[PDB]
Amino acid sequence: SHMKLAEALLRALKDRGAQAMFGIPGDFALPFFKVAEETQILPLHTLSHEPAVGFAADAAARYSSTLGVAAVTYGAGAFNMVNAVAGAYAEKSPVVVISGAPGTTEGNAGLLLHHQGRTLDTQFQVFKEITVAQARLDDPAKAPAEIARVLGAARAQSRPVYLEIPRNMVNAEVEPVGDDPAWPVDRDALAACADEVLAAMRSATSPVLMVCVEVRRYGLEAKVAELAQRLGVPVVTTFMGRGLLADAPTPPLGTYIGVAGDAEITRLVEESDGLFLLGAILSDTNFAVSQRKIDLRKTIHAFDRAVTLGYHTYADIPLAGLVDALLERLPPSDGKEPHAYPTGLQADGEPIAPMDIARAVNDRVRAGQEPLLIAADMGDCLFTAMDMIDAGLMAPGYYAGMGFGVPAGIGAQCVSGGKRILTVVGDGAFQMTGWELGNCRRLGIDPIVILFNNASWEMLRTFQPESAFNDLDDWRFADMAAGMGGDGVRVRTRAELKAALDKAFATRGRFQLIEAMIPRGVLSDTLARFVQG
Amino acid sequence: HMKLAEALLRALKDRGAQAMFGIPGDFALPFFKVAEETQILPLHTLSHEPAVGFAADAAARYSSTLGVAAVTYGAGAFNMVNAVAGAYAEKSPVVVISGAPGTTEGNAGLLLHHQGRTLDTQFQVFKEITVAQARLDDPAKAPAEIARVLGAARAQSRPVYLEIPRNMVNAEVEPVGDDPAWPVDRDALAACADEVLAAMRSATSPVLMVCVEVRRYGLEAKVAELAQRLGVPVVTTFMGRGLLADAPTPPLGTYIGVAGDAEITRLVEESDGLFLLGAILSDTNFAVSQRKIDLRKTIHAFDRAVTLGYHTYADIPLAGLVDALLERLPPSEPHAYPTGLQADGEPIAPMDIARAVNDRVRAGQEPLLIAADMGDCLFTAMDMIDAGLMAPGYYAGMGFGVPAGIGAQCVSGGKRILTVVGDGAFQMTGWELGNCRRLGIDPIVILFNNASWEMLRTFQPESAFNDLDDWRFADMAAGMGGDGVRVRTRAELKAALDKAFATRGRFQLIEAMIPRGVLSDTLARFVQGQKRLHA
Amino acid sequence: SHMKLAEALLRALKDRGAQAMFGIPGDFALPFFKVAEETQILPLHTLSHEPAVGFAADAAARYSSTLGVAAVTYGAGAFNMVNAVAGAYAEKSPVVVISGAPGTTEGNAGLLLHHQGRTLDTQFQVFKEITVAQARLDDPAKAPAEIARVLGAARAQSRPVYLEIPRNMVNAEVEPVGDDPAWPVDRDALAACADEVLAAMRSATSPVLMVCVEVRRYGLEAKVAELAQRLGVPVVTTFMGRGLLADAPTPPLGTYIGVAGDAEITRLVEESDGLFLLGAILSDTNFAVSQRKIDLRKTIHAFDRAVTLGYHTYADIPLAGLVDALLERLPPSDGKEPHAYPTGLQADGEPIAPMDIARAVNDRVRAGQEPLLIAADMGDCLFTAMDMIDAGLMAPGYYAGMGFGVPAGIGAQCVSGGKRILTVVGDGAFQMTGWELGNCRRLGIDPIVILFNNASWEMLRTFQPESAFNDLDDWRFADMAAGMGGDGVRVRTRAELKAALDKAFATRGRFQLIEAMIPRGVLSDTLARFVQG
Ligand SMILES: Cc1ncc(Cc2csc(CCOP(=O)(O)OP(=O)(O)O)c2C)c(N)n1
Ligand SMILES: Cc1ncc(Cc2csc(CCOP(=O)(O)OP(=O)(O)O)c2C)c(N)n1
Ligand SMILES: Cc1ncc(Cc2csc(CCOP(=O)(O)OP(=O)(O)O)c2C)c(N)n1
Ligand SMILES: O=C(O)C(=O)CCCc1ccccc1
Ligand SMILES: O=C(O)C(=O)CCCc1ccccc1
Ligand SMILES: O=C(O)C(=O)CCCc1ccccc1
Ligand SMILES: O=C(O)C(=O)CCCc1ccccc1
Ligand SMILES: O=C(O)C(=O)CCCc1ccccc1
Ligand SMILES: O=C(O)C(=O)CCCc1ccccc1
Ligand SMILES: [Mg+2]
Ligand SMILES: [Mg+2]
Ligand SMILES: [Mg+2]
Repeated sequence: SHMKLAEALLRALKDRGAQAMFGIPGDFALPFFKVAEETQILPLHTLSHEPAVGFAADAAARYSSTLGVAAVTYGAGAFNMVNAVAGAYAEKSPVVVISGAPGTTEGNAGLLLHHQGRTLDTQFQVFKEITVAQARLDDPAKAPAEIARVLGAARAQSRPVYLEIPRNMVNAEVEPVGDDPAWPVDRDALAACADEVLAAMRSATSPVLMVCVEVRRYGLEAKVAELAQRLGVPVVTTFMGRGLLADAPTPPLGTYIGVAGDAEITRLVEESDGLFLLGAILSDTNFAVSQRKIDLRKTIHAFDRAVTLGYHTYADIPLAGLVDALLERLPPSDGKEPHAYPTGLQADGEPIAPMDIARAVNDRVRAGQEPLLIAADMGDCLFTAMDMIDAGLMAPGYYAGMGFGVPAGIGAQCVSGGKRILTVVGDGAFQMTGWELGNCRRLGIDPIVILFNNASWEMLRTFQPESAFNDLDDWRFADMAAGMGGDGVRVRTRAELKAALDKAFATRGRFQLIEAMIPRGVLSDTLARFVQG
Repeated sequence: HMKLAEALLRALKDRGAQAMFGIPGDFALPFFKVAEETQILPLHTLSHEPAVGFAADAAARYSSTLGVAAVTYGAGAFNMVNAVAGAYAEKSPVVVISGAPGTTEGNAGLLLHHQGRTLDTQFQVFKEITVAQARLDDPAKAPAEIARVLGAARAQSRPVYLEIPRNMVNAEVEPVGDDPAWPVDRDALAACADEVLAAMRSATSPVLMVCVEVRRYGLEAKVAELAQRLGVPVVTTFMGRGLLADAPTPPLGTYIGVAGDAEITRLVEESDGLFLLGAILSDTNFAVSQRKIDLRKTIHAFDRAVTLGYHTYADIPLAGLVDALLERLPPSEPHAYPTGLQADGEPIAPMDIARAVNDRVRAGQEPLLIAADMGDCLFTAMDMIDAGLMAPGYYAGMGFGVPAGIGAQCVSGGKRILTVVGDGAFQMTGWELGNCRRLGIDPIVILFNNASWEMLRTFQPESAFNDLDDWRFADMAAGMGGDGVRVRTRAELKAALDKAFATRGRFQLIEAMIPRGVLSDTLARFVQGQKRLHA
Repeated sequence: SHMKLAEALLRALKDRGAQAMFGIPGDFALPFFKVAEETQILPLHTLSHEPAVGFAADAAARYSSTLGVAAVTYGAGAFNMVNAVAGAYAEKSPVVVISGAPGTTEGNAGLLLHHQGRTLDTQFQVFKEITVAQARLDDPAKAPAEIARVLGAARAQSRPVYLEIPRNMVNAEVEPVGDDPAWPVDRDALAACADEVLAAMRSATSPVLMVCVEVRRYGLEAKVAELAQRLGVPVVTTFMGRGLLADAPTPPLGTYIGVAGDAEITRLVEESDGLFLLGAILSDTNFAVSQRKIDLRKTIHAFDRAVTLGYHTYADIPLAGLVDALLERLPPSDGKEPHAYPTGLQADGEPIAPMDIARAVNDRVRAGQEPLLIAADMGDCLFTAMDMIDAGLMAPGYYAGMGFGVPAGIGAQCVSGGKRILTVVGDGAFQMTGWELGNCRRLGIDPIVILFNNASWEMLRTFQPESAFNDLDDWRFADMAAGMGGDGVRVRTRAELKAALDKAFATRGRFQLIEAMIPRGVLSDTLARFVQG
């Protein structure tokens, strides 16, 4: 039994948990989008600009701890997604990039083809720098094995992969795609590693379990919550890891942000003699903000299929394998006070400050509203989100690339089964990708978006306030919402903010944009310290 | 300031280099002129480039320092790729210095003799067989580049490549300073040593297995001391034959699995504390099976790393680990050598040669360092008493033997070298002996002549191509300035060896006629083991 | 119908004209040598050291204008042939390098394998720098096509190629090797090129046809002799091209060597307004010796499948295609005096000088002896050979790598069908590879070798006479000849030289080594000028 290549790929993706395919077509990709649309194997969602295709697919992958799918056309499409994919690579999100391409017999007539780079292979070379595996599906006989190998790499390494499909191969007959190639694990090495880790955590006086991205990438949040419970150790997330263990009976104590975070959490972390960095990205965003210099060599670090502690490394140790191995050595368990969330918004005629937004959101939850998953862009919106009650959070906490927010909220809500997403984004970032909200009506989603409008690239002003180029105009985003099919309202007072948030939650059917005017110079408590240090 | 070429020679001497082996060519004449005129390093010329590399390799192994091989562009350098690949494989810091076109040559629309596809082709090839490279085409950066490159050769103990454009030889530069420092984390080192020491003390039958890095980094005395303080026996790998030759308590023997002494093999393979010190994990050192060694259960220190208990400590120099272990330790039945050569009218077998050599040592002769080529000559040397031994026990490239013996004796301050080599290998590089007179050396060379590539016959006896002609090597010795004698009986063998040892001034070639089909038991069992492995 | 891979390769080589296979085995190459020996598809000739395997195969390829074959083992064998292959690449000789290698399943047991470089692929990477095409025959299904592609490249480009054969693939079943892939030629471009070339040669007042290596590499000597005849133009060879058109009714006028060659030939060449460089290597050895600077841009240059003239280039123009195209535009023809050969040896008690050797050889030919093909090493032996009457000549006239001589003479005589080869070589070069003569008895050849013994690397002394490292000992090569199965005689007087040469020609059955003692400082007329300028 054979099937068409494109159909075999779509089915292989669905078999691996992909829930949708985001994309923007082009002539080279038309045959492929046709198969996607007509077969309906994966729900096809189009967007306006490719960066959003990349971010939405990344968000979908983060939301479901599975493969995200982003389909584009040759050159103009793919090169326009390099930044979003570089970001997914950095934050370990398995985005499957599928690009259309000239057919295997094209480009031999002495003519250059629209969308090609210096050579026809230039695009492939560029994507090799931002993906962990690649394949040009130009040989039907090899396609099934290549798809399995590439998709297998994305799942094992939890990073983007690249598939280039010559258009004349879309309907080529192939055999069904088999299973991912297996990645061997030495059981004796895993046993030794787990034994050493457990002994180190057990000998520490003040052990701390610090969770980061891989914990959700490999679907280990529940097991890790159980591990901490069994070890009797507190859990704190890294900055990038904000949003992890949101459903654990015992939530993490808080998020470590060094001099910019809660003093007690910072103290617990930096003075720990048993700091277990579980699935952590060793980024400046997660650790350069330390008050006391943190000797990374004295921590236990599990990441990228390896575990390092005691100045040595155990290679080929999958995080899931380690977590299971530790749980197997721990009997079931037969507590520090968590960092308090800002609450008590004063809904009066006073101006809006970032913390007021955090209080407004937290107050509704405390009043009975089930928290919403939060999608944050990079800016003070993210540093503010750090003080918000969430049902998970996705943000570019390491790559720090702006534009992520609105498209991520869109991608997440496309696969959320009816659950609304709360998006926080600044005016700078909204000018980049907030416009994608114009697609909500067709996609059938109604995210609530809180836009922090300080008519400025404020994070940059804070870094270098003397400069004038960080000044932005006052765009009337709420006024422009209607043009995009959503409900927009500009709020200037804390009372208007509270009222706005209430109506947005009471109004489904279309995206709700709450444009919160914030004076320049007014920051979140977290961001101030992050720079004031 | 000083001339770039002189600055490099002084930098080499500063690091212990003792000589410069080489063959000139037009692109290298200016460099060879500086070397000859400054006399910073004695300049020894040979006949063919493979020998230049082998000799430089041997000198480096002999003094645990840098070896120096100078050649000309293309025809010189490419002809040394094999010797350098072998030095890389066997961790010998050979500094390859090649002449090259001047920085302003090759721009008149003409291809230059000796160039590869492009002028940079040679450089690209050498990147594959060296750990560091530099084209000294900028006087201002030359001192620092020389320091970086020579520093890498010392730290990694592997060959490096220096390409010197002709017009830069006499360019003015500042003196060369010290090697860049390779930082070592003291906390990591302490933890590494603590784990290793604990593992060795926990074992009921610990074994110290020494290999090349032990000599490369000048650690033989310290390792011998280490074995004594730990109270553990020392055995060498096949490649490591010759190590700890003058230790108060020499190694018990050399591990060769099914091909070596059964007691040594049992000790190694049954050990629950096998410490592979500076060991190359090659098929030659370990595939000689018997009982599969789980390498993951050993302690392996090699290439500036230490692996045990399924994990690795990076950036841990072997020397640092040995010193760290000694700092944690308070001060605190050898395999017999075959003897009794029967000086009679029977034919000569490989073992008879080992008995002849060993009998002399037991009679009072201080052992000589042995230089061996690849062939049954090496497997036979495993049973000889030596004052050290150098052989291509891993790379296994033929031609190493004679040139290595020559290179070693050039830097041995008077000590004579014994070389063992087969007829096949001698046909490749034995001719370099014609350089002995000019070099002022007189090595003793025992040529195993069976008119055959016998090791290959053993692997595939049905083939006719392993049958070689009978070359009269002893008869050709005079033409090269040496004394040769062909021997066929054990009695002639004994007489020739005594005569050779009692005759200085000219190399002594003893051509021992060994019958085809006659091979050392070690080689026979080695090959039989290999055949079953790949069955 | 299928056959074993090794057998298919050997047959593919024979189908392309290969006449023998030179090699030295090793364990990784044993299975392959077994097939070669037992099938006898290609006569198998072994040598002592790999450099000779490379040189002999190169010489065989030059001798028959076909593929040469050199078989070695992994690492120790192959890396030992890099220099000879670099030389074949430089002088455009299609040497097929076949190396044994570990089987496809070896090297996965945690152990390094004897003969490997840094990695198992290190050797392959190195050979890519000195060959025009490569293939590891590790896939039976692809092997036939890969062999055809690689062998096809060697023949089209006339340069070495590399084939790596994992030992477990030697007897793998494969389909027979098909034809070489075709290399397209634009007929309109060839027509335009030929028309322009013909017009330029026709408009020149003093046109000259200068032949070089490609003329024999592509078997065009006879057609090129006819072309010169039809154009009515004199032919001169480049230095590298010495030996070309040896059988043409009208031999070339001589060999161009600038200030070091004949003044009249140098004048004709450098003052030519129609200099056609046919198949020429633009090397310093061929043109840096010019008295008057030669503006290469004003010549017509056909080489590497292209033709350049009038400041422009015609790509993809095969030399054979151009020669045929020119002949097609020239009607059959319905003469300058050649450079005279040195003759009249005075066979007395005087000492030997290089020119005396040239006179001795030339005198026997003039007296009735059919000239012999000459194999020359690099040294004054080559500069002397420039004045010898030959039936072709092979020498490293561009790469200039020593060691070429004896092995080249050996390789050539192995495929010469009984014709003896005359080899000229210096003491320096003989110390490197002259020992290969010990194989003559088993190979069944009896070359005549004239060894120029000046106990010195004289060419280098001439370049820098103040140095002492160019001094060599006096090796008794004639005395060592017997040990190698040949007849050696040392000659010191011109009378002994003449006598020696006569006996050597009268003695077949074993190689004849005539060791001619030459005082240091005594050079060929050609070499002196080559430096004295
Ligand atoms: C794609 C990209 N281009 C530029 C930048 C550099 C940047 C980091 S933060 C910032 C200003 C963001 O202004 P915004 O109004 O969105 O939020 P806020 O600072 O709180 O006022 C910029 C331009 C990044 N990170 N990504
Ligand atoms: C440069 C190179 N080319 C080929 C080979 C392959 C080989 C390994 S063993 C052997 C035969 C050696 O014959 P020899 O007479 O020297 O000693 P013996 O076997 O005891 O009779 C060959 C050709 C190697 N290792 N290196
Ligand atoms: C493989 C290689 N290594 C070094 C060199 C450099 C060289 C070019 S010419 C020469 C001296 C040759 O002495 P020979 O006795 O053979 O003939 P003659 O000069 O007339 O006395 C050398 C060393 C080359 N070209 N190739
Ligand atoms: O579809 C796309 O991606 C395009 O940009 C269309 C560009 C127009 C176009 C140019 C050349 C051939 C076919 C179409
Ligand atoms: O990957 C990120 O963006 C993070 O902040 C880690 C938490 C991700 C996340 C948690 C819960 C639901 C969806 C996503
Ligand atoms: O010295 C060497 O290495 C040689 O090969 C000499 C080749 C002769 C030579 C050719 C072109 C320029 C200069 C010299
Ligand atoms: O490197 C080799 O070839 C070995 O066999 C290891 C021992 C080397 C060696 C020991 C003693 C003196 C000189 C050299
Ligand atoms: O045959 C060759 O090329 C050799 O060098 C033989 C080296 C000895 C050898 C080592 C490891 C496995 C099998 C044999
Ligand atoms: O390729 C070379 O070495 C040359 O000198 C060109 C002539 C080659 C050559 C001519 C005649 C018979 C055999 C070979
Ligand atoms: Mg802003
Ligand atoms: Mg032999
Ligand atoms: Mg000479």
